[PDB]
Amino acid sequence: ASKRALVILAKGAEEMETVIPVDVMRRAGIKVTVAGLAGKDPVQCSRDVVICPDASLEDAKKEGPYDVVVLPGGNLGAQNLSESAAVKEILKEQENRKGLIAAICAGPTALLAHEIGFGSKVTTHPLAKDKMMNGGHYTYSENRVEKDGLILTSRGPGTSFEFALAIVEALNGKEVAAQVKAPLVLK
Amino acid sequence: ASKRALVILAKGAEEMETVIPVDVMRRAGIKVTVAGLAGKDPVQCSRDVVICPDASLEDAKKEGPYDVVVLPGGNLGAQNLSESAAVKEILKEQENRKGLIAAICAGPTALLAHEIGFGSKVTTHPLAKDKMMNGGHYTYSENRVEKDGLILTSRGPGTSFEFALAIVEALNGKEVAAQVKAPLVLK
Repeated sequence: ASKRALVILAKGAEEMETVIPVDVMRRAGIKVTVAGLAGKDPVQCSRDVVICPDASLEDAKKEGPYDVVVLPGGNLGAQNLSESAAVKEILKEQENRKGLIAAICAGPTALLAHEIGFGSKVTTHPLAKDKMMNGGHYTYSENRVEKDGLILTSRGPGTSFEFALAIVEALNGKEVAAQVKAPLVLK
Repeated sequence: ASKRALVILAKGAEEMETVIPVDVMRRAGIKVTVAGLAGKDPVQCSRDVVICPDASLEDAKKEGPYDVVVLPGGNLGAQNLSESAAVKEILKEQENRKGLIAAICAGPTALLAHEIGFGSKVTTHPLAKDKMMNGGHYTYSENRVEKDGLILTSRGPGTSFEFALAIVEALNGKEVAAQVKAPLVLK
């Protein structure tokens, strides 16, 4: 059976950090569901790109569980994820089931908001470090991609391919990640 | 006055090659218009991401001229661009006005279809080389980004940031490109 991924899309999300992981994961044969936080209507991203979700988070949540829950970045998008009771429940359930949780850029601050993965080594966009480290609940890293067990984090738009391929390697293996990587023409 | 960019979005376009340039150009202060080839309705991209265009190409075309016309890749998207009479007219007009034309991945093959920029040094995705070189109307390059005057080309999803920043440099200068690049956390 194919692995499944849930990508939570909120208003203000960084569109590059949303599309690169969705695209790369689908190239890897992963069944991806783009779920809208506010509902089934189109979502206006940080740089005004408008994306139509596959379904609402309300409906997508009932189709779980997922092998990975992905949280894109974007300051306003991350704030919306941080204030959502629905997201809190989804992340706590995933953590409890020992499922992978991946967040990029400002996205990791939503983990702090919902008290997820305390004690893990994590990275974020440089400008989101102070927010993420408030209280010293995580140990900071400057690696482009950081993986401490089931908590996988990354730094920004420019680390999106590395972030996506790390998710692919975690779910489908190193060989598949290498096969998907070659045709992308990465450095 | 701010520079303006027209991004032509057709069914089957590579979503990463569409969103990265749109996002990066907007970060650079460029006024970007995402125009749908088939109309104003949502567009289903190559890996099923659905993007809602800012307007139809029919309407956006009446709001010219643009400082750059951008053609995303994706085999099916490029084919749709190649068969469009509207695209042919837009590209010929831009070439005549000595305006920049940028194409990535399979996107450059649309230039061949509409007999645009013959004699230029170009690059494409490795798998699109034979199609692009049919007839020997261009000279091939393996550079990640190739710029021969007003014809700017690139190779694939993994060269999208470099491609976008090359467009920014051409329109707004090296300083602005460097300022926009830093926060992206590129390797």
